[PDB]
Amino acid sequence: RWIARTFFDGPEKNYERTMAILQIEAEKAELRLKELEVRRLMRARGDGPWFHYPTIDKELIDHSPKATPDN
Amino acid sequence: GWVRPDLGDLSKVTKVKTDRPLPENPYHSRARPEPNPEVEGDLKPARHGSRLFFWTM
Repeated sequence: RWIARTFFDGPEKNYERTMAILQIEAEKAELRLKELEVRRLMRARGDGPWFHYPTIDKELIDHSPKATPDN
Repeated sequence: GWVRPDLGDLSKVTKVKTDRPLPENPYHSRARPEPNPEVEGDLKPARHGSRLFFWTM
C-alpha cells in the first residue's frame, strides 16, 4: 500500500505519455515522406529553388547602335 | 553659293522626321518565355527541429 504513492504512478503518467510522444512521430515520419516526394522527384520542372542552376546574366548586354548595321 | 563646313559636319547626332512606321515587334521576338513562380510565405522555424535521424532539437 505504501510503495506506489511513495515512489511512482500507474495509468495516469505512463499512459498519455505514450499518447504524447506518439504525436511527435506523425509529424516526423511523414515529413520524411515528403523529402523523397519532392527532392528526388522534383524533377524536370525545377520550380522550387533546389535544382536552380545559373545560366547567364542578361544585365551585361548592350543596346547601342553599334557601328555595323547588319550584325 | 555653298558653305565651307569646317568642323560642324560629321558630328552632332540629329533627329530627322517621322516618315514610315517604326518597326515595333522586331525581327522575330518569339517569346520571353514564362518564368517560374516564387515563394514569399512566412519564415517560421523548423517544425520539430532538423529531423535527421533521432535529433530532437
